[PDB]
Amino acid sequence: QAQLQQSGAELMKPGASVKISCKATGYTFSNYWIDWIKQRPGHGLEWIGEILPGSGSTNYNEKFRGKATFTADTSSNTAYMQLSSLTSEDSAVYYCTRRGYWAYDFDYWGQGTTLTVSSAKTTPPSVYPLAPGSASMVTLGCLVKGYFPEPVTVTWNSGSLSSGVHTFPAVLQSDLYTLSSSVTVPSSPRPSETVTCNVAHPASSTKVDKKIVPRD
Amino acid sequence: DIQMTQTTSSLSASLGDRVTISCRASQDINNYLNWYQQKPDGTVKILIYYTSNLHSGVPSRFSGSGSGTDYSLTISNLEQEDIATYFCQQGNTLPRTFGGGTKLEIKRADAAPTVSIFPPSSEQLTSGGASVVCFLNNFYPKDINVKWKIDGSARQNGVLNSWTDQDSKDSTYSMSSTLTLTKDEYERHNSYTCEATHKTSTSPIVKSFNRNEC
Repeated sequence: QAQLQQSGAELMKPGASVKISCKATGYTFSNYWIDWIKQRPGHGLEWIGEILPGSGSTNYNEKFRGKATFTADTSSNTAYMQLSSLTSEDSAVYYCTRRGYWAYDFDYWGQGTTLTVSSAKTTPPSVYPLAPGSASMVTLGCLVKGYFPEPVTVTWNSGSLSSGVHTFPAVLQSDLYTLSSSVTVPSSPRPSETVTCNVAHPASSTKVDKKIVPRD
Repeated sequence: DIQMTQTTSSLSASLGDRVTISCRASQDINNYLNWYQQKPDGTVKILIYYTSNLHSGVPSRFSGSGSGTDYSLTISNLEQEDIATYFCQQGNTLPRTFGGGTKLEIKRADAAPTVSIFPPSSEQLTSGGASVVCFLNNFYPKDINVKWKIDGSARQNGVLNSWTDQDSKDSTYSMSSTLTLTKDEYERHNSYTCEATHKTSTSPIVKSFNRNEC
């Protein structure tokens, strides 16, 4: 199963640089070219450039020119892309792909990395539990407030509960994000049984467990 | 540079239906037009390469025609898993360009949201903050409304919302809303109301709670 393990650094202050990393194992690394695409939340999927791992090669977009530089590495099999003179617009999700020789398509895409240019202090997601208040199916919740940068990982029952679950995108209110997730279950299950939403946040390497308990 | 254009940016369709997404190019492309699929969560996988027609090991209900400037991808039988955004991309000249996209939706029966409001947690109150969460889940169509009435009054301040992409196992949507205030103002009132207005009920589905009741 040829694929590309992605996800370089996600947060660096505006005015500095980073190096999103792209591992491509599942075929011969130096045989095919690699592609770097950009997707800003305004849904524009811009084509950056492309490199051929064996040679030196390259074809940059006369836009990200000087804004991006493609690094080799034949040894470990990992492509790199350093982005400098970073600002608020470089903040986006970057993709690495493989082009298939003969025709110029991107046959295998990585899972892309999310870059966040910003001078904001990382902060632990405060986790409060959402328990029904007015004394079959009941929905409960977890409110993940004030955390930077993205993202967090919200799960119910260490992964055991995955249906009736709903995790809503976050909302930046003022330098901080705040997101919540909901999970519905048959009434019998709770509070007859335990329901815990574990939230993760690598940025602050915080990993919390908050179980919903009756009457708030 | 070559401007790739996709006519409709969004498309709704019922299951079983055939669907044809069209992508146009700034000029002949010698048939160098590919097609991709990006379901939510960013996952993307190709669909067709060279001027449509050609697959990669993907489903057989996907196909595409195209000559010089006008190509187009086609979904024959719509399955409740085809909901995603589809792009096109010419790999003929440089630099390589993509179309604008085309979010595909699966029309399904009009349903009502299941509402649920929640009072501040014991934990956040200790910190001087009062956030009230209300959930409006599994509704269709996506256009719904939410208003907060504190002690029979207005919202507008302290409310942040968040809609979800259409679910892939029941073509439904869900919305979350959050009324925030200083613990101090939370204690200045007794009734807190989440008023949701959709078009499946000629009367807003309502949930709310008071403070001494708890």
